Amino acid sequence: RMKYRKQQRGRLKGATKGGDYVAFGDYGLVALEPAWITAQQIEAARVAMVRHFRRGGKIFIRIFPDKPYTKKPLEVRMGKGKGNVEGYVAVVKPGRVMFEVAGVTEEQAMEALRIAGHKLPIKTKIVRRDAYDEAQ
Amino acid sequence: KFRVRNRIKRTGRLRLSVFRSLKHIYAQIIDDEKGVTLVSASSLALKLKGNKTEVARQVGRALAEKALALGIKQVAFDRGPYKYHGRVKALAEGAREG
Amino acid sequence: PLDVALKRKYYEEVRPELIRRFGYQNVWEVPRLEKVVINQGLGEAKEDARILEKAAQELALITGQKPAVTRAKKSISNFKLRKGMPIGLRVTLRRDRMWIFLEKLLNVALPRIRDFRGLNPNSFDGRGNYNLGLREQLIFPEITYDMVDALRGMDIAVVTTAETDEEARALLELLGFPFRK
Amino acid sequence: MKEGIHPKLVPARIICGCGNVIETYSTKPEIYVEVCSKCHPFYTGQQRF
Amino acid sequence: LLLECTECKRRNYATEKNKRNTPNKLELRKYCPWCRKHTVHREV
RNA sequence: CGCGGGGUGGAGCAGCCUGGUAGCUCGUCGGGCUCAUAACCCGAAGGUCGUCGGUUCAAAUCCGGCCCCCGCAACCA
RNA sequence: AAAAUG
RNA sequence: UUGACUGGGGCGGUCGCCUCCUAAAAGGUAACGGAGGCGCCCAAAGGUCCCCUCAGGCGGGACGGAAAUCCGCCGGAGAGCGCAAGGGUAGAAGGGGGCCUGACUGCGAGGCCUGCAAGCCGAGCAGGGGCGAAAGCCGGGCCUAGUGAACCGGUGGUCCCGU
RNA sequence: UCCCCCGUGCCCAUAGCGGCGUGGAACCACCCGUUCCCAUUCCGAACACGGAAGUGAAACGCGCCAGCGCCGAUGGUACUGGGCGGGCGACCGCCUGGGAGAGUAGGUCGGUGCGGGGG
Repeated sequence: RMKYRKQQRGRLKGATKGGDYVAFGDYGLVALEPAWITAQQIEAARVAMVRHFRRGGKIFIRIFPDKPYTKKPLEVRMGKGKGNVEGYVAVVKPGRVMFEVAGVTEEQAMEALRIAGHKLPIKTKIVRRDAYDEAQ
Repeated sequence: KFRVRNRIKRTGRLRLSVFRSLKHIYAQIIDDEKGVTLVSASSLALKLKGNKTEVARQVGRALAEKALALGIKQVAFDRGPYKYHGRVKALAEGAREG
Repeated sequence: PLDVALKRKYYEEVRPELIRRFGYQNVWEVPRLEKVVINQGLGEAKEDARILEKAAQELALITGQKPAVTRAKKSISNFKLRKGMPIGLRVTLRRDRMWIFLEKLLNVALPRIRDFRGLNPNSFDGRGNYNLGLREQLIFPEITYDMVDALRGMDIAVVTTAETDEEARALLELLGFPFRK
Repeated sequence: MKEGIHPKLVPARIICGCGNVIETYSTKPEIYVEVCSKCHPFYTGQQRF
Repeated sequence: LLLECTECKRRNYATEKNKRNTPNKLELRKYCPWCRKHTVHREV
């Protein structure tokens, strides 16, 4: 909700930023293919997330739209598009961890995310943890 | 703080860096671009009287001869906090003018 | 008019009790005193031929120096006067001129201040040095009632070479600074 | 301390007892006690006994 | 305003530019003439 | 989709390109006249000026962002 | 030769 | 006679100049691609010499907002730099003061940029000046926009021509 | 030669901030005064002049400290001149040279010419 905007499409090269690590939560949802995820999609996932286990734990959505997706009105050529119209999106490079759950069973957690994946226009993978950290 | 550096505005080589203490005044001829000093004329770190101004002169005469001796003349004055006033080198010899 | 009790006393009376009370070593590590700044704010220089270089010197008498006409640093549409000029008189008494004024303050003015009970021991609050503001301008021996054409006090600051308000507070409690504990 | 700016000195200094009748020096209201004191409710019952 | 300065009692011009309403009128100032060296040069 | 006009006390109109002063009629309120109501008479009140901000010392007033309101065009195949 | 209703 | 561009033309918008981006780490670089300015202003907002250093934050202070003016620490730049943006900048280009008028005349090595013609920088010499004790600085303004070939005339001036 | 200190330049934060003790014989400063020079939109505060009684408390100088700041490898990757495969495509990968940025280990409360005064 700010700054001067209606920006350049730009492209998604290798996913040099497609691969973080569960930061909070317990289990997670990492992306396999690069893409633009419409807020419309995030919610549509998150919602079903919470909704899968009514009155459950916590949901963390690390990805976040901010890129304005413009579009023409159904005509020809003459200056950038009315822009936005539908809205904004976030850019996901294969490997980024989109959503992550916690405070619940793996049977409940794992199965929860699985659904989300159906909402997102990508191919996903689910992860656990115990991996990366900065301890000794 | 005083960022004076009234100097720094010295481009024509040869600097007559002065320095007034609270009893003794020191003057010094320096070559920049090649950091080194040549002529020197302190106040009491020399000897002479005990009167600032009075001294401030006989202390400059010092630089005169001393300098001229090794082929020095045209130069520019100096010292930043200086405040061109009491302390003085109003003396013959050096073509530093003033 | 060169040396005054307050000044005098400070030395042959305050120093000691202080050297002891607290406990120093070097007479310079001591609680010296060196600057008083009676400053006014007035209110304006607005319309109706507002010269107000009147209370200017009115102030001078109460002190000794001539104050410096202060000017605006910014501009505020909220309450008139903007950009430059305007007014905000100020003056700095150092050494002598200072001592005396205080001495005259601490023995005639404050007394007499409207009612008076003491001073605010919280005004230092800790940070070395003090502060305080007087409402009336005619609470001074030099000025008169048939003189002042309009009330308009101000505020005066004072500086201590000491830090801890503790010290600072003692130095003044000794110099005769009254205190509404 | 410069030109016709200043004003003077003379005795407008150590003139200690410069007529405290001016209003009051370290005379009254020494910051001690003055007229009567308190009114006191109940502690002051002169009705009867 | 497109101003120029007429050296009093001769010719020459400096071709200056004042600001009228903005405190002006009576412009004149030591400039160098071609007919020997300086004078003041007025307005006009 | 595009142009251009307009949102100001309760209603209907000014004031805005020429920035600091909100004006008019109607109605609301109080007091008179009258047996009483109208009418008539005297005297008052009442406006975040559509909104989210920008420039300025200062924005009804100037510059952009939408929200309803009104008009004009939207033609050749 | 004259300034509505109840 | 009733312009051109134009993802056909008309309608609409635009047409020169400045600043970011696009622009792919020298320059340069398109599109009816994204986003803002200019068609002026300073007689001090210009010279030079001499001084000063900001904005904020935290306390403390009569009237006093949440910054009126004071005092005290902390604060290297986030202020300032006439107006857009950018670069630059306090070891000043910023704030104040005293004298001034180089917002000169004659010129101009050597370059930048470049199809042309335009635009830009410029040391130095001469003359006669300003400020500074001096070294020195001074041919307008922290810098880039604030502008228009020729032709035709108008006002002056002058060594020239004048059937 | 090696110490101490006053001027100065250079490297341009590994020299910074903040702590902790020390130094006054010299130097330096603060101090002593405002008659003269010259001073502050008001203040000799700052500029300035004349003096040296007192001090090392301020400030500066010199040491020690890692808590903040600054520096900072090696490895390893990202990306990439050049060359080149797979797949329908979205994209994935190899060969040959270059090679960060972050982060780790760790480093640092300086270094260094010139001229002076003192043992």
